[PDB]
Amino acid sequence: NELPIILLSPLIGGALAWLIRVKGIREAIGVVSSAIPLYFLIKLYPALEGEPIRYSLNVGGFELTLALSHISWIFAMIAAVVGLSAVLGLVSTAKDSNEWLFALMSLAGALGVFLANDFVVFFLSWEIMTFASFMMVFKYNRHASLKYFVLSIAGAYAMLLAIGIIYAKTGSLSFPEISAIFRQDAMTETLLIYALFLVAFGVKAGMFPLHVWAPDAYSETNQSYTAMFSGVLSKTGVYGFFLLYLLMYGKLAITLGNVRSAPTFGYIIAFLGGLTIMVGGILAALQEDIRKLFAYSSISQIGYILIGLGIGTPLGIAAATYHAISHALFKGLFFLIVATIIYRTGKTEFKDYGGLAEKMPITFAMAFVAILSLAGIPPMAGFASKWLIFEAVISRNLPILGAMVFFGSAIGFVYLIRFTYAVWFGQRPSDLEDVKDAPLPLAIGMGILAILNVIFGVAPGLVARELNKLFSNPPIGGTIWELDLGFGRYNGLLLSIWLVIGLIIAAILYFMGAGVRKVPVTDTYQSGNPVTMEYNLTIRRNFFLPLKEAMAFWLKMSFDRLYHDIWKAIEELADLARSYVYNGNIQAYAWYLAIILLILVAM
Amino acid sequence: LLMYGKLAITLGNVRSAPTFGYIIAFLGGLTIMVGGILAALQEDIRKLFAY
Amino acid sequence: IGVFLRALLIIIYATFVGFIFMGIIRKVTARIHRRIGPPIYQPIIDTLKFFGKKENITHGLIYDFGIIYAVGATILALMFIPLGPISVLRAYGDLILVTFLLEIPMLGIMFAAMSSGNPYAGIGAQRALLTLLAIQVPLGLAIIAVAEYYGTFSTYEIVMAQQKMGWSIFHLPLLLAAIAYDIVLQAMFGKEPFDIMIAPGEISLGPMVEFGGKHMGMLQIQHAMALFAETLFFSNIFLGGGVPLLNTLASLAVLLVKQIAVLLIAIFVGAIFPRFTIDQAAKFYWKWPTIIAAIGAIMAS
Amino acid sequence: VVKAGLYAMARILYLFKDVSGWSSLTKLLIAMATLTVVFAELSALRQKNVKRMIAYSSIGQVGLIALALSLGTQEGVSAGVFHMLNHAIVKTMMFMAIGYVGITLGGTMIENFEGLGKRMPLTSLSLTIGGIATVGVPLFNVFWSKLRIILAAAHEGNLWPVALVLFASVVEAVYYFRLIHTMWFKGKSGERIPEGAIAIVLLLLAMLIIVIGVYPTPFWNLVTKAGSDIVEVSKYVANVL
Repeated sequence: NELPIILLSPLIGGALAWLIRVKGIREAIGVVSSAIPLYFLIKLYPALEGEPIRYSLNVGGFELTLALSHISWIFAMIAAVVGLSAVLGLVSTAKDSNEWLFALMSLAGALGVFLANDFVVFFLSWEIMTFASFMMVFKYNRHASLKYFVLSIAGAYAMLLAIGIIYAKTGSLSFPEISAIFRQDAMTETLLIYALFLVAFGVKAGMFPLHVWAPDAYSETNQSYTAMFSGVLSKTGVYGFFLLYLLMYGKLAITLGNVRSAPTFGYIIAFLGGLTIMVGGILAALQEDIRKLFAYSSISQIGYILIGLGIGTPLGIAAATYHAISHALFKGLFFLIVATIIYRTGKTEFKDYGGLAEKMPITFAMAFVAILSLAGIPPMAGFASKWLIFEAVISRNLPILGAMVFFGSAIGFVYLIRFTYAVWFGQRPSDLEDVKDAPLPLAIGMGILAILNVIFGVAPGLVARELNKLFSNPPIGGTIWELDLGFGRYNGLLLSIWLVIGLIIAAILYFMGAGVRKVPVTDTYQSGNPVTMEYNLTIRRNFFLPLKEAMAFWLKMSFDRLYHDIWKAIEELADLARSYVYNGNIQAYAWYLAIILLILVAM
Repeated sequence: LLMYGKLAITLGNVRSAPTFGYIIAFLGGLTIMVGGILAALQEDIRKLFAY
Repeated sequence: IGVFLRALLIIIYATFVGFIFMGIIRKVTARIHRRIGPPIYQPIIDTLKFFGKKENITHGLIYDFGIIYAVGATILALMFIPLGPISVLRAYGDLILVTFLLEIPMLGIMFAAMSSGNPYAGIGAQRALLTLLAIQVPLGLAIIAVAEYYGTFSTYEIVMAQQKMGWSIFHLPLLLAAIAYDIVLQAMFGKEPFDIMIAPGEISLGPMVEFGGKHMGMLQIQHAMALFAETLFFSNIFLGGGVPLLNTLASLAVLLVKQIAVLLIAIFVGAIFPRFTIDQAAKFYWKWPTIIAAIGAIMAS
Repeated sequence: VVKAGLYAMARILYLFKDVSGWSSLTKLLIAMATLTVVFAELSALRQKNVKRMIAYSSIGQVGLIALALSLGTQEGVSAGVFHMLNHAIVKTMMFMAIGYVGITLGGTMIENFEGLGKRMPLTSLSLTIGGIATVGVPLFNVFWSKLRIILAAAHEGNLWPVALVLFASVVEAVYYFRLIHTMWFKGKSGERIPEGAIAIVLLLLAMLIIVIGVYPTPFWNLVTKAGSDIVEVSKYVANVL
């Protein structure tokens, strides 16, 4: 009826934008093919309070019970808006017609995992999503692409192994009733299920054992595509771990005794998440590239969600989903703004551009919202999200884990200062005089994500009251403006207006005239000396050499080296089994036949 | 002999072993490691035997 | 309209006592090596001089708004900490809010120091940001040690829990957070051992290397408020002031005495100790104050 | 010829499903089928000749047919046939494109296989849409079928005869996109070389795997009633005598 149309609509949008390459209409009718799921989700938003919406479509003999819960709609709503805000910025920066076939197939994977209430719709949509993202990044630098594909197929297919075991041991396949039978045995084969499920969703997260696809797949690609590659294609790992909590929480806590007030499987996933925020932030520093810096950013904020959705059965999910919405909502804007600055200008490396914030002030202001949306700024959603994650830590006391996530907020602050310095301030080189402003279709996505950010940050609020009720009976007594925690408040009305009053009183002490004469940049301090235009005075080379030389022992042990070692070992074993078993010796195959006949003797 | 159960209720077990017993045995296992290793490069007749 | 006048009272008192506190720092550092030095009302005349020029610089459109945002953030920092009983709001003065709103002055005093464009401002921002990286490793553990020892976060439910029972530099699992705060305060201020976000002499002046007339005036206001906000955050958590006008004024007076108290031990360390290389400043805040605050964090749990 | 042998083996094996020692025989046949999904589909990794690179792939797809043709009785024998009537079509696509390259250009070395994006027409797209459908990534038919086989290896013979066949599709993911990459994005050679005699016929075959990919339930209802020749003996015998 009204539910399956939104799952075929980005698939049909990927389908339709392959034949229609006759005119300039592959942009227009192609982008509104992915713009109807917001109109269909908000049309079915008031029917969530009514008894739930489902559908079966028995296809392939399976069940495929799609159903939309109170929180799966929330992830699907950010799926629609982030997948929109990239795709109307994707009407440029394509230079081909073979883009819309996969970037719209990925959004139908994204709406599929979120609206997955069975499993045979879950793994189908997950595999479609993995393929579409791979084939998007499968245009250049094959070695970067195939590494992501092998890792995410290993995650998808280890999930197929785990679903094989949980379909064997129970007998039934249906995902709504399989939580009931885990309640039935809630009162030695299940420590494998959790660990294999964690590896199955450590491939689309920033988990420190397995995150090596991130500095390559979030690296070189269509950058306007990438706003959904972190904004919805990394939320699928978050929704995977949350679906694991919807499957069992108590059955995994009895077989695994708690190390502290936090459960030990939640402690393990949150400890790997805290290591993830550490390594993601630290590797975001010494990463001279415009997108390889942002790969570590995108997996830095995943560990926040996997710390909040680790420890704590009340308010832990209720704070981690909040940061999930917040982080994906602004990181869509960050990848949009980095796609704009990589399209309007030329090359990629930091030693190409600097001081490019006056030729495009729409870009500068829109990502000044996003700079405020990161690392904690009280009018914006960044501070609300980080504060909720820090609120979930102190309840069910954890001192060792609160340090790394707080260090993660510091190192989240640090790299953004590294980004906005040698990309946006300083002098400009003399090859950026041939540049223009931001185009309109990326700017609509920038404005959409900015107004959604400012209604997200100054008042949580609407989404907090949405995820509070009808799901895990209220931990927070929130209202339209305050948040009303059990022991904190976090107002948003009388925290932003004291900023804008404090900025007025700060402007009173500045806006006083008395000569505000502008000066050029090429004439500057330089220890009281003449400085010409051909002096590289803004620093653009690694920016963090004492930071690299402080932990010069910790960076000698990478994981990029180990996985290439283990794959080269498998690949040379592939050359080994080729020459051993498969000989030209006919009598070798006769001996193989005599050996297996001897096994048939042995019975 | 003073308490075993009273120190096991206020300190929850990390495994089948009690956590205060696990802490003292982990420091003991580190002790056997460092005592043996420092007994090697210890050219003296008695400073070798201290370790 | 009354909360507006009360907030104006708090900001103008924080101005006319924070500048006197910086002048007290200058007076004690003058007497620490045998010199009279300036009068007590010295940096008021610094600010009054720096708003009386006839030319300015204004390198860019963002070169203004960064330090103006720094002044707005450092005013927002002091608006929530309970300056005596007179608070514009005491319902929400949470630890993470004030702790993060001390760092946002170190954005805007540097975010607009980048828009000028200088290798001196660039390497000043390079040597300022490794502090704010390194200092949050013992800072977060001090906040957790305050957190799990009490439980509540609304800072009116902490000074109440202090004036009910006990002091807060006592009770050793909480005192080990205070030594971590006593070491992190010299970095968060810009005093001499962990100086390097100011660095007068080694590099030219780091971030504030070329600002001009009005911008240095806003910096002196912001630096005095950063002084007052981090000192009042240390005193309204680890010391507790709490408490008719003859009761209220004496409450604010004994709060001022405890403001000077940690400020007095911030100076004695901060003149007999030379400036620190930033590569060692990243290495120091992980060895000694991290394990002190970690022992405090596992003894508060 | 692989399907007739694998069916007649799995016919006569399910004709004696009452005797002792049969369970060890199917426990050997599981093990040897898993030993052939790994070795065949991993010997194609460092493979030079592209006809050999598909020859090893065709053995690895029939091994997982043997994996579910002798495991249990149902939920996978009637889905094991769902692989045999499906892999024949996608391996018809493979050896068409390799055959047309070997007859147009000459030979099957990678050096004379390289550069077919702009040089060759949509025959290279047929090899593309065929090599996509052996790992079964999109809503395609080998994806449906391999999911039916891996779910078949649940109730009996689990998690070791899964983690080798499902290991091989990770390896088979490698030697296809080391091949599709070196024919679409490495070309540097615009020789038109028109071959419009199979530009429609292989492609109507290539549109036959796109319709079963979206509509399996008009075809999965067939193998339910077509599993009834191998699942049992009693309705088979009574429909003879």
